[PDB]
Amino acid sequence: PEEEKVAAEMWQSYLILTAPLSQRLCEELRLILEGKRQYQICLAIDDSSSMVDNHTKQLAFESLAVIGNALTLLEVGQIAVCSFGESVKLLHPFHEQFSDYSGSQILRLCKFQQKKTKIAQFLESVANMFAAAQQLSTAQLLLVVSDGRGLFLEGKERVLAAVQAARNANIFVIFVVLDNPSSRDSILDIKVPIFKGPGEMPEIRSYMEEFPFPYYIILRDVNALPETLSDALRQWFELVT
Amino acid sequence: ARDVQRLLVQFQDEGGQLLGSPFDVPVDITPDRLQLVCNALLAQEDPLPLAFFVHDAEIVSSLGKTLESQAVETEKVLDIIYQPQAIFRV
Ligand SMILES: [Mg+2]
Repeated sequence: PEEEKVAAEMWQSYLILTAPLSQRLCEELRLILEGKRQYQICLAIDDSSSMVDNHTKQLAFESLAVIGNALTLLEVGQIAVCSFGESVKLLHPFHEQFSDYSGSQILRLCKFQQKKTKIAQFLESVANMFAAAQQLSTAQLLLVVSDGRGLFLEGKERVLAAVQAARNANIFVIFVVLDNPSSRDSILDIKVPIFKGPGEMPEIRSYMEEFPFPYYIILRDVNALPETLSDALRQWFELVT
Repeated sequence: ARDVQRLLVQFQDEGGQLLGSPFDVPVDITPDRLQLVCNALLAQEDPLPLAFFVHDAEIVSSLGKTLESQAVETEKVLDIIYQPQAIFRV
């Protein structure tokens, strides 16, 4: 319990690597943002065990350090952090300020040992959390940090409806697909068969052709996160105006 | 369109050689449809008849039916072993 020292030391080592990246992201976002309203941003971390199988654990923590601190440097607004997998956990509320101690707490509580990746359950729950905070005060943004694999165990129709429900609630969603280059297969190489007719050859399409999120970026290297994510946020800012 | 389970699947030899990249597949997929996907990956003039196994249990009617009798870790990519069907005597 007092071994929060281990988590704090680990977060500090992440800040050493990601400090220049977080400043480049802050600056690039500032340039885009000038081109009275308040912003509410939620960072969602995939806590499922496939993150260990796909070696996206480091990318997940590096991305949280880069993004969470850049938004704090930019003074955009309130940041919430959630974890999902077998259940939804609110690790950092909107009204509390996001600090280094907040990052250490998320590091200690995310062990990537959950046995499910219930993304539909997550999306359905965050709408209530966003809607309660819209009325407390605004532009709302959800960033999903996940390997983006094994997302259809709840059913494709349910997952697609959950993404559609977030949009209907005026929540802008960007999926940050973590794709480790060291891994045997890239998410771009996963395929999906389409059948039609008895005994006829199936059509082999790419798995990403049925990705349930229309707005996404692919992140192989955290060094590319400032340039890629700030470009992606152009669409959110333009829609808000 | 449906709310059936889908999951990632990887084909491989009895000897462990992987065939192609992982596949996203509905859990009610039949051995007949697994044969058609396998025919695509092997790209042979005449496809051999194949049998399919997950954790040493043969898929006879559907992938989901076979998994119902197993305690599988759903987060992992499911390995599907294929082997040619037997040829009988005389
Ligand atoms: Mg997962």
